[PDB]
Amino acid sequence: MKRGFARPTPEKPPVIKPENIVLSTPLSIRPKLDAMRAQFMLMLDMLRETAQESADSMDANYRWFHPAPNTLAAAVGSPRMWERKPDGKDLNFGVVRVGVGMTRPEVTWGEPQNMPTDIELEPVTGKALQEFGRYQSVVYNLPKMVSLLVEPWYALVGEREQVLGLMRAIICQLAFSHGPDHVQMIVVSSDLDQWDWVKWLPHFGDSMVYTSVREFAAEQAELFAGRGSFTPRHASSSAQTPTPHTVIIADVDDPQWEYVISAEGVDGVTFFDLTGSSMWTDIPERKLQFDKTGVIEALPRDRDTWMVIDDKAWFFALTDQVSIAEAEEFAQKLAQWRL
Amino acid sequence: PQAVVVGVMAGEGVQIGVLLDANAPVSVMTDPLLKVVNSRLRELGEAPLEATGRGRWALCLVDGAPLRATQSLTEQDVYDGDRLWIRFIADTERRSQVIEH
Amino acid sequence: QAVVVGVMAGEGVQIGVLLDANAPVSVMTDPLLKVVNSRLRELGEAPLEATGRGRWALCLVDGAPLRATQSLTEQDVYDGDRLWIRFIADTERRSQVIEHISTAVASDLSKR
Repeated sequence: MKRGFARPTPEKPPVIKPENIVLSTPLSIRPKLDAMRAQFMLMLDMLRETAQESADSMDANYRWFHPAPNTLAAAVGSPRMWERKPDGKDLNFGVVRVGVGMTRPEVTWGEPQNMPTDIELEPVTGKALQEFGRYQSVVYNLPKMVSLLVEPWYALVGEREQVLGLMRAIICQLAFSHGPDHVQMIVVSSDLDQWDWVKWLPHFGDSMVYTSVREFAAEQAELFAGRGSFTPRHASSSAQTPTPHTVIIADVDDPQWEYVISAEGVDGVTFFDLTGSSMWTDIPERKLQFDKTGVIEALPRDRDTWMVIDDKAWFFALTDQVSIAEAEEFAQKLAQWRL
Repeated sequence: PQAVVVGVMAGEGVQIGVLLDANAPVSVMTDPLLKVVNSRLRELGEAPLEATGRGRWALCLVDGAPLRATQSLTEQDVYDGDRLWIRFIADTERRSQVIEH
Repeated sequence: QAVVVGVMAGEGVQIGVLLDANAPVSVMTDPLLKVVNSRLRELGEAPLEATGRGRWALCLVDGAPLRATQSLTEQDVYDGDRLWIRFIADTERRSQVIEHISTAVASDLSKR
């Protein structure tokens, strides 16, 4: 028996403020020239203060949408729960916090006009304007994210304590931030002794932890085979896709998985391979690799469109992760609530 | 030895004497504990305890330092006659700030 | 109708159980003690056992026993709550006395 819960109109999010900024054009090559140099430095600091303020608006905005996973339980009752909406305007539907890392500020810098030729640039302002662009072009420690709607699957490759650390952090972020009518979740696994805590959560219900692919094929695949192949969407597209997104977790290493994977999936689904089987791990655009320290690497993706910008894999996120105990503690608190 | 009696402080100062399970780990208790202090303050005519933004609930010593969430209340040096505090501790995660010079 | 709780048992084993919604606590506290005992042996724990005049009943985390005559739905129990099974000897007497002082000064007086 469950408590009712009606969701309000959302609380207003902290607004992000853009900044279109045109840089300090360098000095071109005694008591006079220091005054020229010293003025150039001080104009630069005032751009820095313009940058720092715009960066603070972005920190407030992203944390307000994607909290740290341990804070989620205390929040559980509040109208911040089950807040996210599918209807086109909400950019954060299908987006899940996987850790912390780098992101590119909402400043948009204009190149200094009349740039002196390489031999004509002055030494002090030259290096100063160069480092400013190198470091102030990124803001450290923001919540890094994955989109369900962008790729058919995400291979998780690493030792078990790490892969299962990440996967439970993902599961409860979805569970806190997205309602049961918008996200449904399935496990196929042999280590049922890891998926016991999942008893409680309502998102693991249906209108559902399974032991092997032959079993999943009969109950779940009879539904999920029914149509399609993957088709990368975006926020505006989100209005059209039918309401429950499925996340499916494959943990068994069965060869019977070849049918859905070589067929390029289905729409309405997203797989995480926890095993590292070769059928999943052959596409770098779709692979998350774990260092022993839990640092994940993947191909770089665009902040605004998630489209891939490069074919070399690079730093992505420092993983945050929850134990079986903490998951079940969160899981029971949520089990209390219904529509 | 199966239970220990301790006083729990709640918001702005009510103490309630409680007899706890001495060997379950503390994180198993702090949620249902909050239910009881609230039920009692509501009848007594006080204003209940509530969360603000981002943070977590902790059960701490009167010194404020929280107890390890995974260990047993007997495994921690908490005896019959001690007292405890149920408290909200805020989230400290925020962006990093870099200055080049 | 049903509700689900963590029923704690000996030395802090978390167990989860399925209980009825509307039948009162007294009419179930006997049979529930079997299934907690039936499981306890499979973990290799001793079943619940104590001596002296008294009984077993269900409790909240502060030692308070529930009302023996009412639904868990008449008390406020809902899915995912936690409860204790406990030995209530004849000697048992409880304080039930609450006092008001600034929580800010007690904590600080420990070091002031």
